[PDB]
Amino acid sequence: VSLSARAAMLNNMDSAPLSNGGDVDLYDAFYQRLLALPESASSETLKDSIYQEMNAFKDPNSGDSAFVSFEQQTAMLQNMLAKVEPGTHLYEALNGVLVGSMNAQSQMTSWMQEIILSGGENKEAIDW
Repeated sequence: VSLSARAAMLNNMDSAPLSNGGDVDLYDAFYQRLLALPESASSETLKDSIYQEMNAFKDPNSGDSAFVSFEQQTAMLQNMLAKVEPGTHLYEALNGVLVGSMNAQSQMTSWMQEIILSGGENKEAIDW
């Protein structure tokens, strides 16, 4: 019932996997979610369909939504407007959701404590 040595080793651990790589994929896919429907030139239905797709794409790279709240929103919207043709109602719907989404985000309560300081800058005596 005796025994002796043999080859018994294949150890390996040099692996370095990853899963990120789809910022392109978000924009182009989303941008195609715009272009699926704007031919109708609808005023309200277009902006609210935009709001839906903006809220529901749900970004692969992170998860929470296609955009963050402000920084990503403002770049995504500025980028969205840079890509579309000014002439279309689509351009106007992106502007309208940018404006409405920004007004919701704005937190003007905090700013009201500073807007109250204003009143004018007339050269009545300073004469700059």
